Order: sequence, then structure tokens, then C-alpha cells
Amino acid sequence: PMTLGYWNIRGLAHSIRLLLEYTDSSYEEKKYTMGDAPDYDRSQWLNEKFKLGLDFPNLPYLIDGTHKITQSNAILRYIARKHNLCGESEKEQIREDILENQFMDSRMQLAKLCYDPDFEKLKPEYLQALPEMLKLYSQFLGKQPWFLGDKITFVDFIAYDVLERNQVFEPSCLDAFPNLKDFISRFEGLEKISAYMKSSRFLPRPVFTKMAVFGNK
Amino acid sequence: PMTLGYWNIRGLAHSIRLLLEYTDSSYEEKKYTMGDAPDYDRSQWLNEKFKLGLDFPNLPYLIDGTHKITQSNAILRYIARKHNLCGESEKEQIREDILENQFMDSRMQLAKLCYDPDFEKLKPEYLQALPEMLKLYSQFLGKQPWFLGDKITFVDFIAYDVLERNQVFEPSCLDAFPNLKDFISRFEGLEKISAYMKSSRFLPRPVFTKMAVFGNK
Repeated sequence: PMTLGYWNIRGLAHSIRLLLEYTDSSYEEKKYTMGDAPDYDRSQWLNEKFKLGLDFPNLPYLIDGTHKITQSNAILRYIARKHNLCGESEKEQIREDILENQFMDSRMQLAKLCYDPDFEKLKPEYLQALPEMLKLYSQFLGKQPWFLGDKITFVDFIAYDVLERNQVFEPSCLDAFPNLKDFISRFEGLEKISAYMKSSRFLPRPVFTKMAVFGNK
Repeated sequence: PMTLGYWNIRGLAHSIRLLLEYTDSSYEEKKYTMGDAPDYDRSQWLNEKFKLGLDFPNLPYLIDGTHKITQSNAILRYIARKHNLCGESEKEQIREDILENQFMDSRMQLAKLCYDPDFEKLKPEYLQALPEMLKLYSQFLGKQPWFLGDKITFVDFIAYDVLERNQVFEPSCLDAFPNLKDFISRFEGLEKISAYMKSSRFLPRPVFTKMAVFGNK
């Protein structure tokens, strides 16, 4: 078995869990929690942070025998690699890295709103810019069933997440982009995935359980 | 002839320059520039932005014949892959993913405060939290000449710019870490790297944007 670990919330560990299901990987989730006090105490992780014995302690993490991986991307590539879910040619590879990185910056932009207290006043900013960075993805993807081509790679697990996050934030965001919304319906079509969305284990409390009224409240 | 492209000021494209020079790649730097504070006008690029045919207009970028690339890491990996500067074994594979993504984090940490309005107030914090980061690296190298092992790869280049940038903020920061020092010495003393260092083609303005009152010159 393997061991993944993150906060009781969504966070980065999401796609990571999704990629772990598509590969039938037998993993376990050491879930850490933030103290429900007005001020959320994050010292639960801290207590173990250094005892796990990780090269660069941080959450999320994945331990596997003689392999304790850290850094969201570093964890995904590891799994994907063991299941041929990575690009094979320079071509599919340049697309792969561009996306891999891009989606991250994009993951940040949305996350910023939540990290910043003055969300409500700054929320519009992200909303107005959305379409531009959206059409870019829908154009790059184009007529492809999966972002890279006719084969599914780890990069889709990243994609889907960054696209669902914007979908729950604002549902109309994808209506003008048929292929993008269609992309999501295809992802949420994989047996191994659909089945997972019908599992006994999913959020006990709402999304963003801790931090940001964008879920916390 | 490949095509690079970034603001006149050093920025983050320092690693690509070094790698390109270490790999003897013929390249033409299409240097851009902005206006002065407060009007930080960056028109030249702004207009040119989309006509370049970049599927994801962003800076920096590299136009390699057909392969037009964006995203720092992507550009680095491309070149690094062209001349075999990468990890082969799963140990080297997993190793480079960790560091590559980690250094990016640290690189995001430093700049975030130089671009920050209260730099003169955040400064002592990063100082106090520098040794943690800096030790983590020294522990992840030990007696190895290169982070990956016995091969210089793009990681060592990316690790150089960061360790270099941090050795500016506080020149003594890495003094308590002897191997980190020998590393910097090691990189700087490479047949081709040295030649580039002491050239007439090494003159972009210092550490990041002029907005930041951090080593502007």
C-alpha cells in the first residue's frame, strides 16, 4: 500500500487522488485537519511534519517503500510514470510541460482569491479575466478528446481539476466553450472515475472545510 | 537560431541563458523593456503578444524553428532534453522533479517580497527563515557534486540562479553551508559558464523588475 497525506480539504491532493483511482493504486490517506477555532490552528501536521522523514517536508506527500515524494507535480509524475500516463515524444512532451506548468499558475490565480481576505471586493477581477485564459485552453485542446491527443496522460487529471474549480466558482464560465465543458463530461465518464464519485469516501463536510468563506462558511 | 525573449532586467530567464551558453546553442535575445514608475508601460511586448503565434502568450518564450515554447521550466527541459542534460534512472527522475518544483517555490518566495510594498518590513522574516530552506538543500546534496548525482542537468542550473539570487539578498546566508558554496564555485568554474560570465554579452539589469527597489542595479 502507499500513503498520501493532505488537509481534510480539497487542495492539491485532489487530482492526486483522482490519478490514484484511474490506476487502481492501493493507497491510504493520512488526513490532517485544521482546528475549527475562530483562528484555524495548522499545528496538527507540524507535529508529524519532521517525523515522516521527508527530504523536503510539505503537504501533499506520498510515501512508497524507498520513495517518499513531495511537491504536487512530483507526486503525480511518479504515479503516472509507473502507469505509462506520460508523454512519449518531444511533441507530446512540450505540450505536457507547458500544460503542467500553466495549469499551476492558473491554479494559483483562483487560489489567490481565497487566500486574500478582501475576496468579495476582488472576486470580479478573476471573473472578468476568465474567458481569455479559458479560450486559450479550449483552443489548445481543440478537437482533441484528451489535452495531449488520443491518449490520456497525467496532465488531464490536472486539467479537469483546474476546470472544475472554475466551474463551481462560476458555472456559466464554460457555457461558451463547448469542447471544454465536453472535456469535463468525458473525464467524468471514465468507469474508474465515475465509480469513484460513487464511493463510500468523499467529503464529510462541505468543500473548503477550512479557510475561505468560499466553502468554510 | 533559437529565439529567447524577456524583459531587459535579469528576471527568471537567467537559467535558460546559462544553459543555452553551456550547451553552445546559437540564440538571439529579443530583449524587451518597460517604462518607469509609476507608468510601467510595456507596450512593445503588449502589442506583439499575440501575433507571435504563441498558443499561450507569456514571458519568457523560446522559438525553436517550429517548437514555440512558453513557461520557464518547459523551455529549460526542452533544451535540457536536446543535449541530454537530465536524469535517467527513476532515482534521478524522481530527484529532479522534487527540486525543479521546489526551487520554483523558493524562487516565488523571494520575488514575492521584493515586489511587495513592505519589503523593508518583510526582510527580517525571510532572513530568519532562510537557513531552514538553505539547510534543506545542503542536506539534499551532501558530498554529491551535483544535485542529481554525478551529472550536471538543468536542475543544477535552476538551483544556481536561486542560490545566486539569495546570495545577493544576504551574501553571508550560505556561509554556514560549505557544500552549497563549493557548488556555486563549481558551477561558476565550468569551461563554458566561466567564458559566458566574463563576456561582453552578460549585461541585463540585476535581480528582477524595476518596480522592486531590490537590486535594481
